[PDB]
Amino acid sequence: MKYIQTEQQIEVPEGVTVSIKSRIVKVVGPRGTLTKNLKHIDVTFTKVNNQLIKVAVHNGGRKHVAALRTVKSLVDNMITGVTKGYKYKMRYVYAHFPINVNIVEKDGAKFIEVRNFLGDKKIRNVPVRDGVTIEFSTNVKDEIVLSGNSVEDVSQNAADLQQICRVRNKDIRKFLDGIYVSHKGFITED
RNA sequence: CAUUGCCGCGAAGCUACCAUCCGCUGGAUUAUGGCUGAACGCCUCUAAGUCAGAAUCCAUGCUAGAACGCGGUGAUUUCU
Ligand SMILES: [Mg+2]
Ligand SMILES: [Mg+2]
Ligand SMILES: [Mg+2]
Ligand SMILES: [Mg+2]
Ligand SMILES: [Mg+2]
Ligand SMILES: [Mg+2]
Ligand SMILES: [Mg+2]
Ligand SMILES: [Mg+2]
Ligand SMILES: [Mg+2]
Ligand SMILES: [Mg+2]
Ligand SMILES: [Mg+2]
Ligand SMILES: [Mg+2]
Ligand SMILES: [Mg+2]
Ligand SMILES: [Mg+2]
Ligand SMILES: [Mg+2]
Repeated sequence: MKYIQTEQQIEVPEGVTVSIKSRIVKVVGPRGTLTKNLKHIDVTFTKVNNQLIKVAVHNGGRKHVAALRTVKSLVDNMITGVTKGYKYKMRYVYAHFPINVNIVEKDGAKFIEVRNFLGDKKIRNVPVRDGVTIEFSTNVKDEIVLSGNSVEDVSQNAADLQQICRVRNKDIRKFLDGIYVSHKGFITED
């Protein structure tokens, strides 16, 4: 159809500074800073009143309009991550062999290492990405908490830890053993 | 001499899964599973973006070296 003008609102809270040179977005709030290259979308950012940023598509088809709300969600995730952060909580699900998840140093490269997953002799290793903080819960058993500003990094590192512990050659409606995301929320939220 | 007369052993050379030795590790992916995430206020692996991933592919490595692809370097002729 080629809609003439489609436009999304982006609400900036008070402690957040957003600098958008051409389509490279830098979001600087209290937790730190984040940058996203958006030069694959062809949208137009503008600033209204230092708390509101419009993003708009002009003469855009159905898919080009679809990518605009995606752009709004990406910049909102940047703002939410540098204001509140993200916190993904995973649980260890096992039947007989207790999954042993430790965090270890190998040449300064900060690995999560998983032992005894279904009684395996194979040590699994998931590198902690930059920004992601790993800690282990107290008073909640079998809980590993991945935290950070970047929801991309926290979610992908939690997904790496889930995919590294998938069951081979067994009925997986019965062999449920694994590490699973149980909670997605924020670092500092109430 | 017997068209290497025949028989035993026989160095050398050649040779045998009939003897030994040796046969590399990185990147990008397919299927598939995912992440973030709209379209479609929800959802969704997908549309933009993105992670992992096969005896695959491309490298590394191994063979040849364009006789019309190239480089560097040594010497370049008289009592002729
Ligand atoms: Mg599997
Ligand atoms: Mg079976
Ligand atoms: Mg005679
Ligand atoms: Mg005769
Ligand atoms: Mg004789
Ligand atoms: Mg005889
Ligand atoms: Mg031979
Ligand atoms: Mg090699
Ligand atoms: Mg895929
Ligand atoms: Mg996709
Ligand atoms: Mg895509
Ligand atoms: Mg994205
Ligand atoms: Mg990959
Ligand atoms: Mg030649
Ligand atoms: Mg020369």
